[PDB]
Amino acid sequence: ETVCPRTTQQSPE
Amino acid sequence: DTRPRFLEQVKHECHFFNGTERVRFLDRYFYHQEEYVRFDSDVGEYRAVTELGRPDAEYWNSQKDLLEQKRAAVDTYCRHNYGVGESFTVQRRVYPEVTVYPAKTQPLQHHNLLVCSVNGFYPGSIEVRWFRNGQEEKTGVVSTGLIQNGDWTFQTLVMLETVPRSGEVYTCQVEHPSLTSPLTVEWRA
Amino acid sequence: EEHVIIQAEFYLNPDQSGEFMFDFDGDEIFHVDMAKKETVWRLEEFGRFASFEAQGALANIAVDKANLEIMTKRSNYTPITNVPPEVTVLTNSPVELREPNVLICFIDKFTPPVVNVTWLRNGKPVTTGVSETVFLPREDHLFRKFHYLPFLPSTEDVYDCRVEHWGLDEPLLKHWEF
Ligand SMILES: *[C@@H]1O[C@H](CO)[C@@H](O)[C@H](O)[C@H]1NC(C)=O
Ligand SMILES: *[C@@H]1O[C@H](CO)[C@@H](O)[C@H](O)[C@H]1NC(C)=O
Repeated sequence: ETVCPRTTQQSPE
Repeated sequence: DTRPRFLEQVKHECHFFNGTERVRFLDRYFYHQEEYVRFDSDVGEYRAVTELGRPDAEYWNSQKDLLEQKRAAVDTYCRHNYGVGESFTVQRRVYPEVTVYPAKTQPLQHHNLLVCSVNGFYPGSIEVRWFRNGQEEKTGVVSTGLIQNGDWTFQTLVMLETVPRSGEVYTCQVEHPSLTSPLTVEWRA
Repeated sequence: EEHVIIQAEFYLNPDQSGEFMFDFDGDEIFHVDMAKKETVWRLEEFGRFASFEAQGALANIAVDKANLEIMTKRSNYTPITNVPPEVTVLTNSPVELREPNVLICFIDKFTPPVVNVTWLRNGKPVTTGVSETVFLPREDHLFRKFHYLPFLPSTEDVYDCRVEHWGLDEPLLKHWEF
């Protein structure tokens, strides 16, 4: 009953 | 305002074939409109699409816990969310509404268009055909294409270029996934 | 395929605008309001069967902003080429007089996702009962949007949707009359 999000990754600085 | 802009998009996509029997997960990243790095569930690792995204594929693929959570997304994310909204998305079916009325290409001249207005249906795939006295008319038919109203409905206007004569019966046939038989509407002068 | 569910996000500099939304087969399931931090379902019936935690969405926008500043340096500050939109005006249902209907202004195939659009009646602006969708993603990775205007068709009135975009050299007006 709850939608799950998918995670955005962080680029190397 | 004339300042330059810089856009960054991310698209987490789940692709489904035959229910959830086959699922594809894509983790795409864009600078403006150019994709530069993605994760493809059929490959199991990040791959750089342009030279610009090479630092990201190298850095992300070194992390074990990241690749593993990206490889389970077909089940932890794609198949999970499918069953959540399967009721009101996958199985949403709205009956079409067919109206037939005449129109004109240039004003102040007799009717020369038979417009079949199919309205408010879902899903989008539709097959609309014209008939004249029982014979299908495939010559001189123009349309708007399939229009997405943006509110989870579609519409299309399939127009017939013809000057109707008295005693002619024109029929607009509409086929749709949610229909058991072809829906037809007759129009006579 | 059979169906596609897309979780689309974007962040735009220097406007500092972001957006989080779910896409199904080209239709919007819901979007997270970045301001009030709330889930906005495209149709009220959706929120009954499904829930979404709006707090999780704001994390991706933070990473999106950080990524953008990394990519802007990488591209030596190469700005985005503005793509002007196509505009079309249609009615949701076939027109009858004194029978309620809805005008739809369809702004498609544009980037960046910034646009001024206005409904006009006989030349004067209208903001009564006007609704609009948030910026919807495409598959060529431009954008598209919808504006709605409930109205009563009459012989006396005339309607335009004027769209403004940095890729247009003049405000594009799209006409509708009965
Ligand atoms: C950006 O600048 C770097 C450093 O001068 C250079 O190597 C690169 O070719 C330039 N262009 C792009 C598209 O990265
Ligand atoms: C919206 O109107 C404001 C008025 O100053 C303008 O700065 C902005 O650029 C307009 N939208 C466009 C065409 O981007």
